[PDB]
Amino acid sequence: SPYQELQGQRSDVYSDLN
Amino acid sequence: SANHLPFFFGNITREEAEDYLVQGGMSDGLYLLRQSRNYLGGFALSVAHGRKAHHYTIERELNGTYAIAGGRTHASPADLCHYHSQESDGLVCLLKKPFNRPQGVQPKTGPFEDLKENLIREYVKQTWNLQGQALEQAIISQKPQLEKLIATTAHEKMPWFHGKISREESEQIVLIGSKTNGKFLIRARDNNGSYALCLLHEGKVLHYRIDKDKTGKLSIPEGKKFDTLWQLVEHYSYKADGLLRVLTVPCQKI
Repeated sequence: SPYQELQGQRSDVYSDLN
Repeated sequence: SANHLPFFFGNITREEAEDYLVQGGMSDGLYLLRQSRNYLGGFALSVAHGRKAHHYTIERELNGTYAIAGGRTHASPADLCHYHSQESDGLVCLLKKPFNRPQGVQPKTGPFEDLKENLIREYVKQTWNLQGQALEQAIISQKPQLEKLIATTAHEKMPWFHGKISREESEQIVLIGSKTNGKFLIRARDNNGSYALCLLHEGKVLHYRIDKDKTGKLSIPEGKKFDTLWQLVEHYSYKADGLLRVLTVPCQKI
């Protein structure tokens, strides 16, 4: 594991039009 | 030219936009506009409906029109907001009431936005040998192309960017001096589009990979995607969002 990984998950969800 | 809109808050975060909608009553169709923090020239529309916040990215298309993914193009963010006040056209609801900047509150600008106008000016002056009104006419005449050029290159002279240095070199430079938590730099790797974020956490140096995907978008794996490194630094300076901690002080160059 030479590179650190992001912890948790992203809760930045954008809506769109379809 | 979205500064003219009284409901444009500039470079505020999703969370600040949600605080403002709560302060404004969180009524159905209450909405504001902000600068996109991850799409260059972009905006975000934040709307209250069903007591929840809904956020839409308004991208600047190649031809200088504006569109939410799956939507028609408009000439400006103002036109898109005016249109969606008349037709929902796939939006969660009609834009009913703008939430305006409270008295005294200006559009927020971030660090890049404060350098942008001077960097464009100095580039045109050095490249084209212009002064005074000729210089201003040149800047206005090619503003969109100049904005794009300066945004994609501005990181090169920002204090946290250390260019092509090794992993080992980055550890040495970060570990010199006061071991301030969040002390950070970004360095270029082999592939001309790949970078690393180096971040001091409890005396240890963390290395996060930053990759260019097929779009040209920069991200840490599983992370938010950005058009530029300066957008990435502003984001991860506001909240950790997967990092062990937020970025604080740029690691000084030598």
